[PDB]
Order: sequence, then C-alpha cells, then structure tokens
Amino acid sequence: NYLSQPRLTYKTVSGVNGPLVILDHVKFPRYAEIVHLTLPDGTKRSGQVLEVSGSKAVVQVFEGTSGIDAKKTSCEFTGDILRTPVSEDMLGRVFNGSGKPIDRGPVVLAEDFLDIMGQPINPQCRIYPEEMIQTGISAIDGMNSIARGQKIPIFSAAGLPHNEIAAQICRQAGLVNFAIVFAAMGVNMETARFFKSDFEENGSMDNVCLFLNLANDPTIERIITPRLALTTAEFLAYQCEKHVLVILTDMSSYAEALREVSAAREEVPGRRGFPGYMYTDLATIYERAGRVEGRNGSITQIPILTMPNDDITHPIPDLTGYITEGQIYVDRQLHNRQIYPPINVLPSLSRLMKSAIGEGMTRKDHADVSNQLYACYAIGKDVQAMKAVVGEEALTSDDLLYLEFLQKFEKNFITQGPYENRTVYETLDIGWQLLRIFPKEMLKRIPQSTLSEFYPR
Amino acid sequence: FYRLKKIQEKKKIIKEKSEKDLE
Amino acid sequence: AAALGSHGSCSSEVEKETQEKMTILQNYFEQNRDEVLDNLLAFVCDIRPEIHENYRI
Amino acid sequence: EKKEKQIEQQKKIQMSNLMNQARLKVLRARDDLITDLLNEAKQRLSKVVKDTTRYQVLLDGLVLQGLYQLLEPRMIVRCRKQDFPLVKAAVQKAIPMYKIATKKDVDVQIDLEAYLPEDIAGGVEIYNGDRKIKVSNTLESRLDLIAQQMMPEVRGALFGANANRKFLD
Amino acid sequence: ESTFGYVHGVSGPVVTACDMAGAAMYELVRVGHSELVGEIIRLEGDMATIQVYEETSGVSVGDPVLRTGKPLSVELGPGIMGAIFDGIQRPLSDISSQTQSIYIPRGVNVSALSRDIKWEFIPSKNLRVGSHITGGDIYGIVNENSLIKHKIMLPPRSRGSVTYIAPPGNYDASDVVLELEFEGVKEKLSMVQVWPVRQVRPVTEKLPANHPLLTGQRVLDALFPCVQGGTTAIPGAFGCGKTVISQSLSKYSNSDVIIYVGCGERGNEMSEVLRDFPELTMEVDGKVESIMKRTALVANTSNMPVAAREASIYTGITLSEYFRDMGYHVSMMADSTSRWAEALREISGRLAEMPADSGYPAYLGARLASFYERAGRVKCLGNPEREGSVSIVGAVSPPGGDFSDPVTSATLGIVQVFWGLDKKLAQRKHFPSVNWLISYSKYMRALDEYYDKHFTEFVPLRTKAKEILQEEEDLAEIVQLVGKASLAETDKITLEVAKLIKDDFLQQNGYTPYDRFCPFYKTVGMLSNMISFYDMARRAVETTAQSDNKITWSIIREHMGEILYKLSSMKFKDPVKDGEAKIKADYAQLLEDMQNAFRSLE
Amino acid sequence: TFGYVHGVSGPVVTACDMAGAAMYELVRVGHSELVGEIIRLEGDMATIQVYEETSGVSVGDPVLRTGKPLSVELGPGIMGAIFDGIQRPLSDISSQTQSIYIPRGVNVSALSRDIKWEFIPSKNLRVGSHITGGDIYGIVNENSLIKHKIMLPPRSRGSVTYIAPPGNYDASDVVLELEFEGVKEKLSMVQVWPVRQVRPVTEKLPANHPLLTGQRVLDALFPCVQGGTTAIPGAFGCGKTVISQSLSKYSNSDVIIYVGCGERGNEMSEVLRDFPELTMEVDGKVESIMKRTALVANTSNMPVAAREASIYTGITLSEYFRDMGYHVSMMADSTSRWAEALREISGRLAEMPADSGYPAYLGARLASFYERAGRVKCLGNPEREGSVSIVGAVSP
Ligand SMILES: Nc1ncnc2c1ncn2[C@@H]1O[C@H](COP(=O)(O)OP(=O)(O)O)[C@@H](O)[C@H]1O
Repeated sequence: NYLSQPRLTYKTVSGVNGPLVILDHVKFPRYAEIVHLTLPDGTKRSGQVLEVSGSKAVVQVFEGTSGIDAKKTSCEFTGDILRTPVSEDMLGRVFNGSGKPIDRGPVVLAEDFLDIMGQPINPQCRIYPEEMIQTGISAIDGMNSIARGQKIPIFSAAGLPHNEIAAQICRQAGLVNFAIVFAAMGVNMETARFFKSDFEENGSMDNVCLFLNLANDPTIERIITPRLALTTAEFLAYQCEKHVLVILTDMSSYAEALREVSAAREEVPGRRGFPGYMYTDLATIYERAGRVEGRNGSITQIPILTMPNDDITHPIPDLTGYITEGQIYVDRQLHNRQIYPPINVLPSLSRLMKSAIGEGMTRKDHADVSNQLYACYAIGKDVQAMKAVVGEEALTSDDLLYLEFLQKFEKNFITQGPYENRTVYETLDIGWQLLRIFPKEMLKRIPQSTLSEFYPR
Repeated sequence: FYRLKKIQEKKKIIKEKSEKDLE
Repeated sequence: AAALGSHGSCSSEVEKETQEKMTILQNYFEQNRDEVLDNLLAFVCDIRPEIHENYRI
Repeated sequence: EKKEKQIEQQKKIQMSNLMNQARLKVLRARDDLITDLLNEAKQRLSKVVKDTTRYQVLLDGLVLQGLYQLLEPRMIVRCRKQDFPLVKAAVQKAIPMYKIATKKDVDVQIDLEAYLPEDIAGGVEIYNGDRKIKVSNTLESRLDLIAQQMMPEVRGALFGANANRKFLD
Repeated sequence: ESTFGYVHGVSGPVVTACDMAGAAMYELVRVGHSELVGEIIRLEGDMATIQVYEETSGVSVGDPVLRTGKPLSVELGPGIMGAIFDGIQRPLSDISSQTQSIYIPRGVNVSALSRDIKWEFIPSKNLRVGSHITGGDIYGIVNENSLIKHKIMLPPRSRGSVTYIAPPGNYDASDVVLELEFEGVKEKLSMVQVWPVRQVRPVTEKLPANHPLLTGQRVLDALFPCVQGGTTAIPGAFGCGKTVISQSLSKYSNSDVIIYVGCGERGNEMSEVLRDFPELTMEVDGKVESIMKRTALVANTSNMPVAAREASIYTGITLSEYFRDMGYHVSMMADSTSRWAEALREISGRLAEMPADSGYPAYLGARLASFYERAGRVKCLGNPEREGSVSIVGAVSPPGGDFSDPVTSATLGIVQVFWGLDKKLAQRKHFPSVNWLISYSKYMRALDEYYDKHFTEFVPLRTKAKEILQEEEDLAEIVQLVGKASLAETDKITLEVAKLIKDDFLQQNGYTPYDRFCPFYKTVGMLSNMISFYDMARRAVETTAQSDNKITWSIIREHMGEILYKLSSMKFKDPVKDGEAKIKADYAQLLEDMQNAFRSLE
Repeated sequence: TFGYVHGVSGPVVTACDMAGAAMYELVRVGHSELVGEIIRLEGDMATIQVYEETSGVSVGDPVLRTGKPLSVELGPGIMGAIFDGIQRPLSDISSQTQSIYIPRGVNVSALSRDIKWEFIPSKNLRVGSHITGGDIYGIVNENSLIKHKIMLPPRSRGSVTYIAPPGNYDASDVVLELEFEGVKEKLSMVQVWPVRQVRPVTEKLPANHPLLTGQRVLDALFPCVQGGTTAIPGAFGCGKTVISQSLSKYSNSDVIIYVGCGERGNEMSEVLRDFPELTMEVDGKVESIMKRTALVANTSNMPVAAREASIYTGITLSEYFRDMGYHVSMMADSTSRWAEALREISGRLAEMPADSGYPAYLGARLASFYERAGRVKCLGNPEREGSVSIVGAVSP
C-alpha cells in the first residue's frame, strides 16, 4: 500500500553544474527517485536523482537550473520513482510534457500510479501482431501494411507534410474501438494547433489523449513526454483492453534532448555525439508497442522523425530503423512534384506486413502484387538514373516501359487526397491495372496461378 | 575531445586527492 | 440558420447530460463520503513510527 | 459550396466544443467533490486536535516518526504555542523510544523561539540542529501525503469502480 | 566478515557497494531488498563495483548486497530444449505461470529448470559401482523430447569412482542420480550441473571443420558456404534480412539443435519464433515433429537492461557448448552482436575506461574473439567417444550500414565467413540481400573435399558463377558511364546471365512454399542449368562470329525465349510436392531443350 | 552582498562567500566591475564566466552579485537607442565617457536617468483598485510615434495604493505602488526581465494578417505574416540591404528591433550609419525611422556572451513592445555569427561538440528563439492583440 513515512526536505545543495543539482547529507538516497525543488522566489520545480553516492544525490532538474541557489533551495525527496497518475478519464484531455493538465481541467484523479518506465513485456506473453490495420492510404496499406500492435515510424525530410500523414492515419485508420494517444516533443505552436484542431474537427475527442511539449518548453521534459503517452497507453490497452494508436511526433527533438543531456553529463558518445545508450533509450520507448496474452488490448506506435540534412544514416533514423518493424518514408522526389502523400515505397518496408498479408486478412494475391510493384518501381528508378546520362537511345524498349510504369505508378498508386480513403482491395485492383503495363511473362516475382487468375482483370 | 576531457578530469581528481592527502 | 439551430439544440442536450452526470456524482459521493472520510482519518491517525529499512548497528 | 463546407466544419467544431465543455464540467465537479472530502478530512483533524488525549497519542507518534526519519544526534521540533505542552511531553517520551530502537543518544529540543503558524491544524515539524534539513509531520502534510496516494481508493469508493479495468498489469 | 555488503552508490546498470572486502571479480551478487541479480566488474578496496542485470531504478544507498562466491552460471540439464530463458537464465514460461502477469518482475527467484517435473532416466548400462569415471562421461540418457536425447554427463571439473548409480526410472532435479568417491571425498550429482558462463567448457581436441552447414538459402549454401563448427558473421544495415537468415538457419538446417539468442533484439521477434516454431515441423524416421523440440531460445530484448546482453551471449554459448559435449551438431544464432558491444560501451563509460573507437572499450576485440572462438568441431570429453560442434552465426549490425564500424571491424578479424548484407539490394527487395562481391567464405578449401564425395560438378559451377558475376560487375563500371550500347555480344550474354543468376538464383523468397527452404540438389541443379546456358550461348557466338552467319545475343534471346522463361521458372519447384527425382527430371528436360535449340541455331 | 575572487583562469573567475547566489545570476567581478554569469556553484564558491577581458583581476577583489539573472531593462528611452548585446547603451557610453572605446567594466544604466518624460496615468485607476500583470497604469509620450504604454510586470499583481498624477518623471521615479498579501511593492517606469525567459501571454494566436514589405516579389510570391518567422541568406552579393531598409521604411510594423549578432566591424557601422539617415512618412510628416526602432549592435570582437545574448535581448525587447499592443518586427542580421558565439561559450564551458562542432542544444536555442514570435492576446485589462515577427538572416 501507500508510503506512510513523512518526506525529508533538504537545503543541502553542495553544487550546481549545468542541468544537475548535487545534494549532500542525504539520508539513504534512492536512485532515480523524484525530488520537488522550491527555488528562492517560491517557484516549484521537479527532478530525478540520476546518480547516488553515500550522502550525495545528483538530481537532474526537468525545468532546468536557472535560479537554483546553494543556500536557499529546498529539495523535498519523495522517496519513490517517477509515477504517472493514470485513469480512463485521461481520454478527451491535453497534458504538457510532464503530464500536468493544460486543457483548464482538474488534476488526473488516478485509478493507478504506474511507473513512467513501464516494465519489459515478457516475451512468452507477447502475442504476435498480425491483424491488419488499413490506414486508408495505398502507399501504406498496399506495400507497407501495418499490424494491430506493430510499431512503424514515418521518416521524413525536413519541411515535408509528415504531420498531415500522421493526422490522416488518425483521421481514417481502422481494422479490415481504436482510441488514440498522441505525444509531441519540441513541436512548434502552429503544429500543436494543427493536431489539436484535426482531432476536434474529426470529432474523435472523447477517445484521444494529447501530451504536448512545445519547442519553447524545457528540453528535459522531452525524455518523459513519450513515456507518459506510453504509460497511459499501457493502462488503456493492458488494463482496460482498448486498442491504441500512439503517435510520437518529432522523435528527432526527443533525440536532441538526449544529445543535450548526454553532452551536459559528459556521457560516452556514439555517432554524431548522441549518448552511447541511445538505442536502449529509444527501445524503452518503442518496444512498449504490442499485443499481450489473454488481454484483448494492443498498443500500436507511429513515431515521426525528421532526419537531419535528410541523411538516412543519421543516428536518429538509423537506431529507430533497427528497433521498429520497418519504416514508412517520405521524400522530396515526390513532394516537389506535389505528389501528396509523398511516401517513397523503396526505402519503406514493414517487418510485420508478411504475417498480416494473406487470406481472410486480405485478398490472397496481395503478397505477390506487392513483390512485383516493388520490382517494377525499382527498375523504373534505375532506368531513370540511366536515361539522365545517356538518353532513350541507349535504353531498351522494356527499360522505357519501366520508366513509363514509374510515371503511371506514382500518379495512381501513391498520389491520394488528404481525405481520400482507399481499402486494400481497391489498392490491389489499382496495383493490377499498373502491373498489366507489362506482358504476363515479364511479372517475374508472381507465381503462374496468381497471374492466371488476376492478370487479365 | 571526449578522450581528452576524461584525461583532464582524471588529472583534476588526482590534483585534488594529492592536496587532500597533505591535510 | 440550420447550423445555428443545431448548435442551440446540442447545447441543451449536453447541459442536460452534464446536470445528470453531476447529479449521479453528488449521489454516489454522499452515499460513500462518510466511509471514505473515516478511512482517511484512520490512516492519517495510525502513525506507525519506523526507522528506515537500511539503518545499521 | 466551399462556404457551405466551412459552415459544416464550424458546426462539427462547435459540437466538439460543447462536448468538451460538458466533459470538463463533469471532471471539475468530481475533483471539487474530492477536494471537499479532503477539506472535511482537514475539518475532522481540526476537531481531533481539541482532544488532548487522542492528540497526545498523535504527537507521541508524529514526533517519534520525525526523529526516525532524520536520525541525527541533535534536532529541533517546531509546533504552535497551543501544542507546546503536549509536544514537550511527546519529545520527552520519544527520546527513550528513539534511543531504544536506534541505540544511540539524541539531543532533541522543542523550538520555543520559533513556533509554527497558528492556522495549521496541528502536528509538528522536526529540523536538524543546523536547521539545514527538515521533516514535515504536520497533520495537513501527512493528510495530503496519504490522501494523494490513496486517491485511487478514494475515487473507486466515491464514484464506484470502473467496469473496464479487468486487469492490473 | 558479513555474508552481505551494502550499496554505496548507483549509476544506470552500475552499483558500487561497501563491505565487499573478500569478493572475487566476476562473482555473482544480489543487490537491493528485491535481490536484483548482478556481477562484480571492478574492485576498489573494500568497495566493489557491480554490473546489475536488472533495472536499478529504486535501488537505495544502504540496500543489502549479498555475496555468493559463484560467477554467473547456467543450470544445465533436462528442461532446456523447447524452453525460453531470459538473459540471466530464468525460464519465461514459469515466470508467466507463477506471476499471472504480462511483465517479468524484477528480482524473480525462479529456478533455471523445473525441479518438480519427473524425467525418464536410462542409465548408461555399462557403468557399475567401482567403474572409473571422468568429466564429460555420459552416465545416462533422458528422453527430454521425441527428437533430442539428453546425454547427461559428469561435470567437466569432476573426476571419480562410481559409488552409486540410480536404476532406470523417473527422477527429478533433486534426485541424486550419481554419487562419486575421489581422494577420500564424496560428490553427489543429479541430472543438472552448474557451469560458469564466462568459462569455456573444455574439449578433448578442437577438430578440423570439414562438413557443410546446410541452410535454407541458395547463395549461403552454394556461393559462400558455412561449415559445421564454423564462425560466421552477417554484418548488415537495418531492414536487410539479418533476421530472415538467422531463422532460415534455425528453421531449415542440418544442425541437431539450435540456440537462438535475441540479444538486444525487438520483442516481436522472440514472439515470432515462439509462435511459428511449434507449428513448423521437421521429420525423423518417417515421423513429423515440431522444430521447437530441437530449439532453445535465449531472450533479452532491446528494452531489457543493457548489462543482461553480455549475460545473454555468454548464456547462449554456454548452453550451446553443453549440447556440443552431448555429441550434437549445435548451431547458435547470435541475433545481434553490436547490441552486446553497446552493453560493454555503457558499462565502460560508467567505469570511465578510455574508449578505443566509436566509444567502445579497448577489450571489445578480445570479448568478440573469445566469444567466436568457442565455436568449432570438437572431440568431446569423457568415456564414450563423440564428435560434435557449435557453429556461431553473429548478426553484426553496424550503425549507418557502414562495415568500417568497430564491431564489424573486430568481428571480421576473427570470423571465417562474411555474409555482408547490402542496404541497396534490400531497398530493391532483393532478398537475401547478401552482396556477392563483398562477401567471402574461408572454409571453401575445407569443403571441396566434401563436395567431391557428392557433387563433383559443384566446384566447377561455383567457380564459373563467380567468374560470371565478376565479369558483369567489371562491365557495369563501363555500362554506368556509356549505357547498354557499346558491349560485345559475349558481354551482353554475360550481363543478362548475371541478371538471371541475380534474379532467379541469388534472390530467394523465404516467405513462400517454393522458396521457404532450398535443398542442396535444387541449388546445384538451378546453377548447373544457368551456367550450361552461359557456356552454350558463349560457344554459339564465339564459333559463329568468325563467319557471315554470326549468332547474336538477341538471336539467342528471341529464338530461345521459352528457355529463358523455363530457366527463370526453376525457383517455383516445391520441395514438398515436386520430389527430388521429379525436380532432377524437369531440370534434365531444360538441359535437353537448350541443347536442341542451340543445335537449331548452329 | 559582496563575495571575494578566489581565482582566475582566462575568462573564468572563481569566487567565494557566494553562498546566497544562484545559477545564471549576473555578477560584477573586480574593482572595475567586469560583467559575468555564475555557470557553477560548489558550496559557498561560485564559478563565474566573465564576459570582458579578465586581465588585472586579483584574488580578494570584490565580487558584487546582482540579485537577478541576465536581464533587459524595459521602459521609455528604449526607442532610438543603440544597445550592445547586454543592454549597455552605446550612445550614453560615448556621451558620458567622451571616448572612442567602450571602457572595460561599464556601469551605465540601460535607460537614461534624469530625462523627465511626460507621463499620463491610466484614467480608470483609483486608490484601492485591482491590477494585474500586463495592465497599463499609464502612458509615456517619449516620441511622436510610440506612445509608450507603462504596464505592471507579468509576475506582479494586487491592489493599487498610489499612482503618480500627470507630470514629468524618469525611469527611477516611483510611478505605481501596490499591496498584495500585506506586502507593498514600489514600481517605476523601468521594468526588468530575464532575457532567456519568454514574457507570458493570455493566448499565443495563429498568425493571419500580412506583414507587407512593399516589394512585389516578396508580398506576391512568398508572403509573410505579422507574427511570422522568416529567414534570408545573408552574403555580400545577396542584396539583403534592399529587404532590410525597405522593411524599416515601409512595413506595417509599429516597432522594429534590429540585432547585430556579431557583424563585422565595418559592416556594423554601415548599418548604424544608414538607420539614422532612413526616413519614413507618417501622417504627412517625414521622420527618421529611429522614432520607431532600436538597434542592438555587436561587432565580432564584442564579448562572447554579448554576441550570444544579443539575439535574446532583441526578442525580449520585441516581446515588450508586443505586450504594448504594437505589431513588432525583429530583424536579426547574422544568425551564423550568433551560433559561432554560442559555440565559443560551449568551447569555454568544455561541453561536448555535436554536429559540425556546434553544441547539442543549438536546435533548442534556435527553436525556443523562433517560438517567441507570433500574434498574442496580451496580458491584462484592455484585451489588446499584439505580435512579434522575426526575420533571421543566415550565412550558409
Ligand atoms: N529472404 C527473404 N525473402 C523474401 N522476403 C524477405 C526476405 N528477407 C527479407 N524479406 C522481406 O524484407 C523484410 C525485412 O527483413 P527483416 O528480417 O524483417 O529485416 P531485419 O534485417 O531488420 O531483421 C521482411 O519482413 C520481408 O518483408
């Protein structure tokens, strides 16, 4: 039950250094406990004890350290780790990056105090995700299918409409009740209004929750901002059996908060100066997607990340790449031609798509149609790269047909309106009307039985 | 930069310990 | 005009539903208020003075 | 037609805003009732401190509880002027019980130079002999600390259990 | 002394502890009131520095730190095969059963094997009271699973004279099955032994590796063969198929048992294996059975505590060495090696040891070397002679897809097989994405002695395959700058047959009935037909280009279009429905069809 | 109040007896009062990153801590001034010193004292009346253009106990007195605000009314909005001067703040030569644009923190004119040279380098800067809208 023992409050600040306040004389410091700080001017702040040693406790402060004072600062130790108050009533609400309400409503009357970190889901209990979500978008539902309980990010070049795609998934996604949780780290005010307004226009307010940390908010809150969303998602999914789509906007701004903390703590660097543990920190976020045994619930994640200088080898996309079940990718090569949604299929994949694709979940041909669309579009890009050097005179008639396929493909398969909803079956009929550009014998990824049933339609 | 910051930290600690051992 | 009439109608509905919810809240609250009050008062009064679990000697 | 679409979008947003306002009124009402239950708990404590018998039992507890959290060789206890006679006895009883459980001696002093504000309902605050570290055993602080952690039981009792919560994972 | 010290400080996985005087480095210690498992990594006086294999959130200064005198170790015995274990060897099936919750509770005390299940024990029937017995001697067989017989063996350190041996019957982990006397001291043994994970299980000799590790995949089997007992790595960027290879070896190979080690891997992957493997079946003696009965899973997912990754790798190889001492051809999938190097990085960062490259500690090269060198074919310990092996397949995962990364660099200094996976092939959905220029196998000389016993044609075909691909890659450096126009007819044949080999031999669709696995006979057959086409097409042009009646690569394509389609179709042959004889017969029809068509061009 | 210098190593001064000081508190060190900030505390000791050259500072020199962090004085006299990166007014420094140099350790107050401006109190206020942050307690007619609204600081609130009658008063004269919780605060026309802290607002609004530059190419093809954030590639051959001068002469922006964030010595003087000479039509009169602008100016050799802070002073000033109801335009002229000064602070602090040697937080320093733009419902009683736009020149 509850901690009945009274809290200690310390004035024994023995140093302050960047984001860290170093308490001393502390009776039995608990590693990773939270501390409430009161500044000289009476301003309240919060922090977490990121190291302990004997009488000392190195509290990192969430709201930053400006105005901390080595004689007057009071640090109340709570005696416990950071717990999120959670309840069903968190749906229809907006919270800041530290879970405090900003919708002018009351405090969260909790049904429980879940740990911000969650716990590792037992691999024995982890049910495999295989039931297909339709997002409504052909470039997703066709070649990059999403399972209920998958995690699959949108990777974007800077300035692309990834927010509109993430909105369109929350606007039109469903099964062949999906509550939503949304988090944003370092989001600009206009984009915070965009997501909030989209949910209000779509009317789906009583079943969505928002955590907002804006670009002007304190950067260290971004560490807990997605964890709050996931801790709410774990309550709704695993304790209330709801299905949830969890959106993590600007994982790059999250990773920069880690880069900032890493650099400010002198942590061992990986590539580009991100902390050496960045993969595990990202995994503690991403891996909380999944179904679990005997509970009808499911957490699905769509993270979003803008790649610095559009470099796919950058640590942010790259480590996310290893952890998540494939990637959805958006590209200037489409966006500059007004091809909304600008989803480039070739760098995209879904690791869980293969299990979701098949009979009863989809049309039986779907796997094969995908495989051949990738081949034709890939050859189309390679013959375009050739033509740019040598002109059509050194291309074969077949190479020019793959170049024409690329044009037909982008204009019909990928190109799709911001409110246009397509099922997988209509997407596959479109896919066949594109594959019919070649003679039957050219469709070298598809078995002869699938061709004989569907190629002439 | 990182390797050299750690070297300088080790020297700072050894300077402090060498002073403390004279008290 | 049809949108403005629908807004006024919905305002009446959500207000009626709000008053119903608030009534149910007041009912269930008063039906349990004394029991919860006595429970908090008992646990706040039952001090149990204890040393910290890591004390030595 | 574009203007008609905008009217329809405004109609949708207005309906959302009406539902948002209703939901927020219902939430505020729940929190107000919970707040007033905590206010009634503060009122009940304000009655309990008038009985010197039960209140001496609380002060014997709360002083010793503070001593067991600070563990120093010297300490200062702050109370209101009204509390002082009971708190002096509580310190005098607590020093034995402290020394018994912790083995070591302690010098605990009642803070006749710096009383607490009279608007506090009761209990005590204990400080180190240098005043650099403290522990709050005021009835308001202990009430808020327990009542906040008990908030799920409070919610479940005052408004009934949520039928959706079939698991505790 | 006190049997326990006390926590002095905490920083991520590292915990310093006071009153740890008289602790060994690499001693297992339990930290916190909840008994978080950890191991001593540095000594600083009476203080010990501990690495904790569970999340340290909530550990307090002055919490207990219980010494054990024992290093991190595995209970080896019945109840391994078909089970799944966490990174510190606790079985997840029991954790679910005892906890009724979707989470692994921190500080779980569950035994590594079920002590309540009764097992059928057949003693070796040659042993008697007074028989001399030594480490690795088999004292019985346990019918653990229908496929795997667990040859229980004397612990490798132990020596003695048999004083009691249990009769045939049903026994458990607490039943004394064997008792020895040696040098006036007794030892009592059950069907379970404890072994330190950081200690190599010894062998009578490390033998030459001279038998192929047969796999599901055409290019791995043929062009870059692994050997049973070999060391292999799969360096590859994300999304490249490192996991599809790892399960292809696990689902479909000639290994007797598989240890699958989800070190730092996404959690949906261990679930995928746990779901798919009991449904998938191999066959023995005309009886079909679940491949789970020959598999053992070590789980330690990407979100579990980094330190437990080192414990996971060493657990998985310790298990693998045990089955090797039972005389099995063991195979170990190390599903990520850079995730282990990251655990070594984070701990070294808390220890403040100077980094070598990319922040990794200087001992990373020795950690990987001493891991991979536990692979090999071996003459096993103890009385009955056995030969067994561990093959280790390390799924190295370099950040940014750059093989210059220190984990890759250190790995390729040790391993003898390199299956480098190219992101540019994976983007084009060419799977397996193995780049055939980058990749190598060093065991080919050692395997040619085997190939000559079963497929005398194979070494000629493998050689000609590399020649076709090398000539095409060299011609491509011209084609990229001049287009498809200036090539000779022989060069166009080389280009188009290399594309046939890429598209229809090197690619393999591992999610379909025809390409799920590719038996070695289909592998030599497909390659033989494509290289037969190459030789005949080359001879046709080179013979006729000396005269007015010149054959062209286009004339071959146009006149033999049905042959090119037939060659491309060869992948679709179903190993379950099309019998080996039928596949060889269909491929012989293709050989004759080619010969008749080229004779019509001549 | 006074601490003592414990040691000095380059531009970093360690101090002692500093126990009551705070992280990022602004401190004067040495008898000449060199400016610096507390970057670390270590007990009663503090480590101060001094801005100015530390040559000559001695052990045991006084360390006079200013109670507040780095801050901008706000009030009348902001208009027309050339501030440096820490709000030392270069015009007052020149006039008072009669020297071509900035003397090391200036103490000149940012708003000139003894200039008794015409003040009118807010006609709705009375003794006893309620008042809150952002409420206008009066107006100062400092220029023909900018009727300078004087308003309660965003943290202060209570009951009015005195207002000055109509009359002549300066930055130091007490204009308003109010009581809250039995405590009285005396306020003057000067207000002081922490330069790195956003001035709070009733609602940050969407930006929807055009900021016309008067140039066809901009206003037609790629419009900008009042409250909006925009950028320009600043270089020699770019023609940035055509945008900059046109914006100051013709924009529908009520106040312009220009910030030199480490421009080259001569290039800064070209700007400071032009802006006095630029004139604008208003109400059929012609007047210098210096009636509606302020220049923060820093040459490349100005103190590192003066460059790094100059961008934050510009937006703190701009937010103050936003809070008056003015549609402010800020021009920053060298965001690359600001990021270099930012990098120099990290290099002195020995923070680990991120991409291209810039600090890890560069993204957050830029993003929290541009997020201080926008249209707003201001604080306080008149419900007034106002905005800050930000033009940020960059040098790829
Ligand atoms: N050999 C294969 N045959 C067919 N498809 C494959 C094959 N290998 C990979 N794929 C496809 O590409 C995806 C990526 O492979 P996966 O094993 O999930 O990548 P990773 O290297 O990240 O573990 C698969 O989920 C599947 O869609």
